[PDB]
Amino acid sequence: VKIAHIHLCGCTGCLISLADTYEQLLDILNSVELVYALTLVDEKTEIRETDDKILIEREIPDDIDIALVEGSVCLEDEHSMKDVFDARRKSKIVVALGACAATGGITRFCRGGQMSKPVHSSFVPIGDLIKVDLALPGCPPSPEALVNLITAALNGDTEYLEIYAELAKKTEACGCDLLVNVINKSLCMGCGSCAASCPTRAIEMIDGKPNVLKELCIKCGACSLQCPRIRFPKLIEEIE
Amino acid sequence: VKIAHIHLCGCTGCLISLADTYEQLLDILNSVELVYALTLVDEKTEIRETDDKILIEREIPDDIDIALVEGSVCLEDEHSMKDVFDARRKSKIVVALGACAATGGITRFCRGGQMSKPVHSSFVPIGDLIKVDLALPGCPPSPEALVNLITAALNGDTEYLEIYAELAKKTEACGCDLLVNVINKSLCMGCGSCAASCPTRAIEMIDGKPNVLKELCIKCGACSLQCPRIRFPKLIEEIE
Amino acid sequence: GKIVEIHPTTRHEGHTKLVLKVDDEGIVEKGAYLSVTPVRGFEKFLVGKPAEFAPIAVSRFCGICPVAHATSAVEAIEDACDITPPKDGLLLRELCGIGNKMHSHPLHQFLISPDYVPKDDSNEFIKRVQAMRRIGQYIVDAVGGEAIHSPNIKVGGMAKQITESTKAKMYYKCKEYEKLAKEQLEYLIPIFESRTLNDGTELPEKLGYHDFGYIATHPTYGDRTKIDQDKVVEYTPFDVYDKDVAIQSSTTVPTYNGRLMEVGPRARFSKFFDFKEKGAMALHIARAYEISVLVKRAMEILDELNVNGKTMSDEPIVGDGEKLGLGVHEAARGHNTHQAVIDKDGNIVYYNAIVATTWNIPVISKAVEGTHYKFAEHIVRAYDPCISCATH
Amino acid sequence: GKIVEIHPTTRHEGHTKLVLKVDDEGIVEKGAYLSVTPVRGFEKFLVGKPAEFAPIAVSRFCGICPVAHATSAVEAIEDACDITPPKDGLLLRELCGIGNKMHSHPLHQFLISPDYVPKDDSNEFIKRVQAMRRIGQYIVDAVGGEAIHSPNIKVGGMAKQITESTKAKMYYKCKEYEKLAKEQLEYLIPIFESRTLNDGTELPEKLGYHDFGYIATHPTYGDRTKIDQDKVVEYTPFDVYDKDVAIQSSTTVPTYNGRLMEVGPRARFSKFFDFKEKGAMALHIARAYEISVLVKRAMEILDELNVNGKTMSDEPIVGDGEKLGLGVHEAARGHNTHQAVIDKDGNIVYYNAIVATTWNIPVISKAVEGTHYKFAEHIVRAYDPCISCATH
Amino acid sequence: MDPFGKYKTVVSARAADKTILKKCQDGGIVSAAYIYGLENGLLDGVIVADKDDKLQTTPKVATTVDEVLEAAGTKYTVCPTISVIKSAVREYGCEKLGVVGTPCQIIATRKLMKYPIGFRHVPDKLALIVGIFCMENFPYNGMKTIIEEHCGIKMEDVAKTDIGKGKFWVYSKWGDVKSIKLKETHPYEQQSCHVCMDYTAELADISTGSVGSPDGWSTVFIRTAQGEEFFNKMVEAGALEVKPIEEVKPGLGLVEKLSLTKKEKNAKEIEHRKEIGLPVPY
Amino acid sequence: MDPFGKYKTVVSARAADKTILKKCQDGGIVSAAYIYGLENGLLDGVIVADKDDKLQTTPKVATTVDEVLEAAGTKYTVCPTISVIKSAVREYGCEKLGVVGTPCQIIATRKLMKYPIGFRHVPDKLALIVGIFCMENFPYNGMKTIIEEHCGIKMEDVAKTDIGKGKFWVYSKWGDVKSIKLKETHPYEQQSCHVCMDYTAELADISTGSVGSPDGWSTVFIRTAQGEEFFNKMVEAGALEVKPIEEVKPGLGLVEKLSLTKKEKNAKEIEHRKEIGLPVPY
Ligand SMILES: Cc1cc2nc3c(=O)[nH]c(=O)nc-3n(C[C@H](O)[C@H](O)[C@H](O)COP(=O)(O)OP(=O)(O)OC[C@H]3O[C@@H](n4cnc5c(N)ncnc54)[C@H](O)[C@@H]3O)c2cc1C
Ligand SMILES: Cc1cc2nc3c(=O)[nH]c(=O)nc-3n(C[C@H](O)[C@H](O)[C@H](O)COP(=O)(O)OP(=O)(O)OC[C@H]3O[C@@H](n4cnc5c(N)ncnc54)[C@H](O)[C@@H]3O)c2cc1C
Ligand code: NFU
Ligand code: NFU
Ligand code: SF4
Ligand code: SF4
Ligand code: SF4
Ligand code: SF4
Ligand code: SF4
Ligand code: SF4
Ligand code: SF4
Ligand code: SF4
Ligand SMILES: [Cl-]
Ligand SMILES: [Fe+3]
Ligand SMILES: [Fe+3]
Ligand code: NA
Ligand code: NA
Repeated sequence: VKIAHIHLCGCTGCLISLADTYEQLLDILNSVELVYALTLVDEKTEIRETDDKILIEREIPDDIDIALVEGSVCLEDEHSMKDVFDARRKSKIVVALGACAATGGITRFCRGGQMSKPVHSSFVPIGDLIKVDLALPGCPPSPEALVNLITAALNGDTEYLEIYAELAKKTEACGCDLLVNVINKSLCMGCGSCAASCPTRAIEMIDGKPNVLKELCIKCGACSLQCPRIRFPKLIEEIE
Repeated sequence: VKIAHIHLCGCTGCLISLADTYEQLLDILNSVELVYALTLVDEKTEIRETDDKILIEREIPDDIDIALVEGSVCLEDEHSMKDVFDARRKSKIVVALGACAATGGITRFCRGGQMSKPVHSSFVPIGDLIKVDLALPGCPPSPEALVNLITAALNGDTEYLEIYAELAKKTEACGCDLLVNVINKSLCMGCGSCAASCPTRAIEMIDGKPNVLKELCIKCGACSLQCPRIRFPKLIEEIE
Repeated sequence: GKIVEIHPTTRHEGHTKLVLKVDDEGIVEKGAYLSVTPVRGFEKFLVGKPAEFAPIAVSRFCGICPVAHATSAVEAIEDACDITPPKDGLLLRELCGIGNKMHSHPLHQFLISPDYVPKDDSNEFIKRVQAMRRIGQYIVDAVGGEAIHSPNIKVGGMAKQITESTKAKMYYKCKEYEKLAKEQLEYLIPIFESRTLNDGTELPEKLGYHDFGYIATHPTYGDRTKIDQDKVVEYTPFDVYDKDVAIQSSTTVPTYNGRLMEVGPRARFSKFFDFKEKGAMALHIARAYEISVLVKRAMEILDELNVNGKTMSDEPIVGDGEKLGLGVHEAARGHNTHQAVIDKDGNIVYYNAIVATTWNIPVISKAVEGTHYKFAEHIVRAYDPCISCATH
Repeated sequence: GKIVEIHPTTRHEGHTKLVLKVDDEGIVEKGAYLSVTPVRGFEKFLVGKPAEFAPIAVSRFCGICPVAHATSAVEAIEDACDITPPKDGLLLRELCGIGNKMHSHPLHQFLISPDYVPKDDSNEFIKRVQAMRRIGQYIVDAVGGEAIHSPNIKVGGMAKQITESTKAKMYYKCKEYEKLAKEQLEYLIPIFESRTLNDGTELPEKLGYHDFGYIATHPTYGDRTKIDQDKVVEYTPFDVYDKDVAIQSSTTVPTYNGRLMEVGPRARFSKFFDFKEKGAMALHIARAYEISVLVKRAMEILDELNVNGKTMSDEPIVGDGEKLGLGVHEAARGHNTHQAVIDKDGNIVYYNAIVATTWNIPVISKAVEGTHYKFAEHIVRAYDPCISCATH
Repeated sequence: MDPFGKYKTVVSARAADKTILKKCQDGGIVSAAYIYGLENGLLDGVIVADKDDKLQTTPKVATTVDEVLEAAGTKYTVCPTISVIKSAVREYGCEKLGVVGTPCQIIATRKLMKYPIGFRHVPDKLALIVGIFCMENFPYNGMKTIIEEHCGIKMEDVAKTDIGKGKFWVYSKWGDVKSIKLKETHPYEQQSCHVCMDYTAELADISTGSVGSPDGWSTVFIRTAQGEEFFNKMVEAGALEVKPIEEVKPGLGLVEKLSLTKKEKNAKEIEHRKEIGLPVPY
Repeated sequence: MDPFGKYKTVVSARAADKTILKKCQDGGIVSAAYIYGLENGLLDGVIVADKDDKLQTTPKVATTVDEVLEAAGTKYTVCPTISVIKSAVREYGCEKLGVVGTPCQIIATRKLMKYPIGFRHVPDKLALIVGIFCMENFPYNGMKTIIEEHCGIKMEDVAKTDIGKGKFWVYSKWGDVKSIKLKETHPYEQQSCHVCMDYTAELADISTGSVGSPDGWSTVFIRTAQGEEFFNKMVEAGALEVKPIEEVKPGLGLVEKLSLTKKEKNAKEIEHRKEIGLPVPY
């Protein structure tokens, strides 16, 4: 299988999370072919020589099987826009890797005006422009979550991936999802697992109920993903 | 036209906003038949008398033309649940009056545990249970916006009401609507009208862009309703 | 030997029920007035939230008196953090509270006009009410930023200064309000003193009598030093109603030194203006006279106000996570209490609210006893009950 | 006489472009290294947001060095508000920074291993790198709460105390890391000293030479008193690149006394360990030796730490809206600077970041000149550039 | 409708430690499991639901035997035990964590193990997941109304509460025992429990409760290999007293009845919610 | 498509006040209309875009003539003038409010008047809505790069900027005049301006710009009865010097060309956004 890591307007933390499979990363990279990742490999190098210029380009190759797309798309940046469509064109399976790619995440708060590109102000999850096959929320998703996704992708575990294939249709996320979809709907039983899930510790259990510190929420979707009162596929009931 | 004010889990401020048509409330109340409103009329009184009990009940009457439904529904209160279905059954047009009814508003933050009904913890906009025909956002919507809606309903101004008929399908609201739908999408031109619409002054124009103080946002919908880069129906172009 | 249940009661804010044990002649023997409004639970969801959100949030207790709750909230958080609002911010805050009450009392008079105002006088009566409410709402808009839920009422004072122009406009409108109030008062006081409804029904002379005392800390604003909050204890509905009614009650039961207390305009007129009359008609009467007290005080504030003076304290919102700040405010319907504990980060550790009508509900329960059940709702309305307020 | 553009460069973090003017023999005459990454604009969107959000947001500059920005953020806000973090919080903050650098330097050696590590040694080399990174990330996880974006790094200190058990575990793992470091150092230093790539190409002796000075305030943490921030001025890409190239650059141009400065391990080893070597290989060598310095300091911190000492200050986040707080930290890649103005309410009035690789980008542009363009990326990688970091 | 989920064996069991039996709710299985694991290095931290003088719950990472004993006994109010599961493996540094909770919290734990998006380096550090049976739970102020206003006992004065024989029981510290019919507690129960389809904590390693077993004993479902290895270690060490559930009264049939009654009653609620448009887990 | 929207008459015009002409951008129509209304009680407050030493903009509720004169002249950066429209009618107590804005801000004003959800007691207080023409705006640091890096002038030294004859113009305090081709400014323009379909502020009471009229003069569209009354009053009072747009060069044809150019170019972007799934106003 040919996989690639496309780095849009991300922080590379999602790739680091994949690297934090530690020694097992060799088992991951040996179970696939990493055909593209600017951080890791010199691909796909093409040299264009004219009379006045030698252009050495590292391009996104064709025939990618799984694209791990990280980061949001800057609407004011033409290369950002070109890369997200190129990733979709060249990859059979597009994975919105991490909150930035899945739902915008921290880049939801971008409003431009900073040197040296002050018109860069509009960042969207990749799914606002391209079809996403699988979305992994969190900032970043855990190494374990990534391992399981890649394993399921390679092994054809459609059932395991259904929750992420469903997330792929969701481009917005907020701590208010717990409110809007669980607490407000007489579904919250106060397990508190959402609070444990939050990377920013924005969720506080008070009197058995989640309190979201909204100015601390970076819109990663991890709480919403964990809450068993939203999604609870039967596959979770299997124990050994 | 027979109109009624249904008070669910609201503060009556929306009704007070209607009252703040001042002396013109008599013109409004003379142009319709206020058939039901516990705050204003003793309707619809029905007396059932057994040997051991006299039951004097004020019921919601049948054959309401326009129901101005204010407040959200408490899922753990049977009378609240009964009233919202009653209003729907008995009214031809249901108007979600104010953010509490339209999107939940301040009641989105309810999480229960308070005496003397500690199990009251789940509040939803009425559109989560019943079909809504028109939704007026804000906390409260202005008297002027209420006059215009009632005038349009009475005059068959379907064109004017389209934006509110479209809102009736929207049960969630948040200051993040400006981010997710305008700023993130290269549509925000920095007019600042959203900031001028906010009842809580949660929105601050910084460097030509809206900054939403999320902990001050009560999810009222006024800002998203205002933004001309979201909805700009042609009728706004009609000037003297 | 019968139970009379009136549900919902009407011509007041919010959702209540009268449950009455009456004798064979219809005289109420045991009274129960109780909120059945769902508990939105502001005190609970405010825990964990920043202080600045409290005046915004508790405003939505009620759209008739939102100023009262923002005021008490910020006065409580100020007390908890030893913040002192500057002179002119405090004047503008009291003015905002008064303007709210200047709209509320006429509104209650409008709500009761079906019972007291002759059919032929209704339109003219309503036009005068709305003229007065328009002036009262203008003050809250101008000073609080919005008439219904004023975002300018903030911990530290009042967010925005008004201009001399705006000050001069409110003074002119208050003078006009005062003219309307004299007209309203001269029309309504004889009616209230006649103990007769507009259908000729004579009201009992002892209508709405009770033995309870009053709580009022100020005639127009509030004074947390005029009450010992340690003697205020909140009991459950089971301490005042039969079991089958108590489980329906949504409010708590506030007591002072173990006893129920009445709050409101009559309480204030008894504490400050030597008003000694008992019963329900004396409530309508005190409320009517307070309208003059309020507009007189608004003009007196405007005469004192320095439109260029600081309105917001520069002190940060920093508490010790222990002190139970006390904020009291004489809402239109009476003594209104908010309490807060605030931590070093400005966040709400604990929050409580004992609202005006929360005091008055168990009082109304006793007040309706001794007279015919056909008068119970008139006794209720005399207390101008606000139930979303009382429940929060 | 030809223009060589390499784009994107590879095996560093982020999105850059090398634009080179070379002579007929391929020697770089004029070099330009520049970020073309979009500007997410953290400094600007942080305006209007609460101070506590700053360490959370700026962490997302970069997932390799998030600790460096959280640390600089809180140090800036603490300086703005004159907040003193307690002794053991400051010990845990520095430990958490050291844990991050303990993963970053091996990660970088992993990224350059295609050029320097023989293929036959690659798997054993990467296994050792990942074992070292596993320990460094455990320290960040344990002390910071998460390895990638540590929410425990807060204004006031560190949010959570560790247990003596955790402390003892980190000490044991540091000892193991030190063994791996000795193994890694003894293997790589001979390679870097040979000036030969793994395909046998010999590198020019003067590879990556430049005339610029260094900035380093500390060997393992940071010290705002060791820099005069008034002498730091940020210029525009037009000040260092040709117009056609300047308009593509996403970063600012940091100068000290109007001069470009290098930051990172060599700058630190120059200031503190009398390391005088110039060129690109010396950068790799300094970085390699710095792994030992970090793990020694981490254990030293653990010996010093009182797991029961308070880690958060009790002082509130209250600024005066004027003081430009300074927060400097020696990130893996160099001197890292955040600045903040905070008002009485703890909100961010002004925010700025000058990140390590922001300094090194214009240095790299010059450093690649004088040698063949085939060596330009090897000079780039010696600087371990982080471009999302530099752009923010 | 399956009654118990998957399991290897169901027993009646009891702690052999007299001290555990003095403090525990039923057989003391949770405390015995926690204490055995802590004492034998099988666990280095256990999540417990602790209470203050007013019976307000607090979830906590216990690392000592004393802390497990202080958390023994049921608190019939919501305690978010999973909310500390990350702290437990971060600053507490637990690599062999014991988890306890009602079925819903065990469901939450299995999910974060399957989809550990926000749970980096958490799943592998869970050594024993212990479920307690649960029919319903309560907001603190609902249980406070039940105890103070229906049973007449101050929260301060409560030594133990219990549910059995169709009644809710308050044991006062001063000797009194007050009971009320369970129908009186239903108005106060957390209404999100009305979609709960799990009675015997069907996804735990070991699931333990009071129904089906006599007073002072517990009904214990051994479900997973992890639970089986743990439970057997306790038995071979003499930490537990065990009887076959057949030889005990009222026996597994009462557990089956109550479990199926919960599933039948709450499936109707789920269908009712679907019917009016309300969201339900899927 | 239609070029100008609805209007009663288009003219070329200029303020008679010499003081205004020294400070204004073109004919001084906005300052003349504001100062006339303030001095004659037709306006009691006017919204202005002010600037600081570095040309950073702040929206402001001006109440004096001096404040109007200090705000005269174009700032080619975003100034959210509508953001103060409620403050103006609240703490400022304006009942005859003048509003100025680019077409998009004028559009936002007509929208809040039609659907005043968050604009209690605002619409009936707007006395005059003045629109200025606009091709595109820019973030401040975008215009700072244009002026400081492409025109080589410090923002502190800028006395006036202008657009015309295909060029962006900087007038230095010290006498220099630097121009650049407008194509050099395009990369710095606010990209949300690329869906804008309004060039001449088609929904204002009075719309005024520079295109079509000679230097020192403005092209003024009188659109609404409120604008027609206000404008005629100014003309009868001698506050404006007016010439027919047919008698002036380059005339209405340039305005038509530039308006349809914006509409055609931005309609393509609107369709391109719809094509790739991005939201567009409707
Ligand atoms: C709300 C609730 C409802 C229940 N309903 C039933 C039922 O219908 N039928 C039945 O057979 N059993 C039920 N139980 C379980 C029963 O009450 C006993 O807790 C169980 O048998 C374990 O007792 P033990 O002696 O084995 O362990 P113990 O040694 O007594 O310790 C019990 C453990 O449970 C934990 N705990 C206590 N309160 C809570 C809480 N609120 N949330 C999470 N964990 C907690 C403590 O940390 C403690 O370690 C319920 C428990 C709760 C909390
Ligand atoms: C971004 C921008 C682009 C423009 N593009 C064109 C164009 O393509 N063609 C054309 O003919 N005219 C354009 N104009 C209008 C032109 O620049 C003059 O502002 C207009 O002709 C009014 O000049 P005046 O002399 O009549 O008024 P003046 O007396 O000079 O006063 C101008 C008024 O405009 C207001 N103002 C200044 N800057 C801003 C701002 N950034 N946002 C909102 N209001 C502001 C001030 O409050 C002032 O009261 C543009 C203006 C702006 C701000
Ligand atoms: N007046 C009044 Fe309220 Ni609506 C009551 N009761 C508040 O404090
Ligand atoms: N090390 C490092 Fe960063 Ni990703 C860089 N450059 C930060 O300060
Ligand atoms: S999701 Fe978080 S960790 Fe991943 S790229 Fe975005 S900011 Fe970085
Ligand atoms: S995870 Fe548990 S506590 Fe959090 S919202 Fe979902 S049900 Fe409630
Ligand atoms: S509350 Fe926490 S977990 Fe949920 S979206 Fe926000 S940051 Fe992510
Ligand atoms: S929307 Fe606001 S004003 Fe309307 S009922 Fe709800 S809280 Fe009250
Ligand atoms: S109203 Fe809409 S376009 Fe205007 S500033 Fe607000 S979000 Fe931007
Ligand atoms: S930002 Fe303001 S206008 Fe928008 S939803 Fe929140 S409170 Fe309402
Ligand atoms: S009944 Fe279900 S949801 Fe309620 S506490 Fe028990 S396990 Fe949790
Ligand atoms: S071009 Fe349109 S959107 Fe941009 S500033 Fe001008 S009027 Fe506003
Ligand atoms: Cl290379
Ligand atoms: Fe209360
Ligand atoms: Fe910077
Ligand atoms: Na585009
Ligand atoms: Na009750």
